[PDB]
Amino acid sequence: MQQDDDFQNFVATLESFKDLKSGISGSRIKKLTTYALDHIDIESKIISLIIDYSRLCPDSHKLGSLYIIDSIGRAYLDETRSNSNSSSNKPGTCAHAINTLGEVIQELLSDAIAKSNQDHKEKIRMLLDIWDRSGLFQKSYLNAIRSKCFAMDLEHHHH
Amino acid sequence: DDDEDDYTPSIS
Repeated sequence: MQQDDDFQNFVATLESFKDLKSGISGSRIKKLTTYALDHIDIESKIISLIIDYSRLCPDSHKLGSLYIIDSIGRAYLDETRSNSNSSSNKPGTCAHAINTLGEVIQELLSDAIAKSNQDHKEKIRMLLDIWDRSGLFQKSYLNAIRSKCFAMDLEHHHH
Repeated sequence: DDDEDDYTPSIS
């Protein structure tokens, strides 16, 4: 519910992603996403894990970090948009959760584009359209998200 | 590897 030992299950689920080669795990992603929906009161530790996982983890795990962030991120704005959780204390709601990501989503995406392969870049890209459909305010779509620097650091062809 | 690997969100 709060700073309980409940966190351990959320940690072990995140760690279960780190154990995979693809870093994605749809049912497990939905497990900690559903417990986060059942209790926004721990959004603070939850948001801390996605930014820390997404920044440290490998390229495939970065793709999986954005799947988690997409699931918990949209469902947080949607749930609070559907409920009185949009009118409560700052931490422990989508208010502080989308606020925290709104300042660092540039780190997660820009690194993930530079780290992940073209197919992974596309999975993130459909996630951005899905976020524009949900209306998440983390639209820090600066040129860092285009990551054109790391694109010039690598070979490419389209002609 | 395990689980619903390569999960896919969607919207119309």
